[PDB]
Amino acid sequence: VGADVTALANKIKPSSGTISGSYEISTGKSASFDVDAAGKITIGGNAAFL
Amino acid sequence: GETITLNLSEISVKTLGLDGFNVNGKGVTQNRSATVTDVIAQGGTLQGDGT
Repeated sequence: VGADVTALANKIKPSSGTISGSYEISTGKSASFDVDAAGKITIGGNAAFL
Repeated sequence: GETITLNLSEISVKTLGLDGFNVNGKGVTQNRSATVTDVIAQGGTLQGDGT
């Protein structure tokens, strides 16, 4: 479904797991994060909005 | 048609059974009190009054 890819997100999310530590997000072109998403997405030392 | 089975083999570590013989180690290690930080670390879910 081009207009609805909620199933795509619900496919990627179980692959990532449930709770883990260091992740990397490359949104844009050169983000290259070191994030810690214990559910809600955060950064080392602070929060992470969007 | 006759011989003498000499039957000798394998005296060493990994066959005398030691293979890891250790005296220091650290002894009988005791665990640390698991707390809410460790609980929430292992994907724990809040249920109530510290539950």
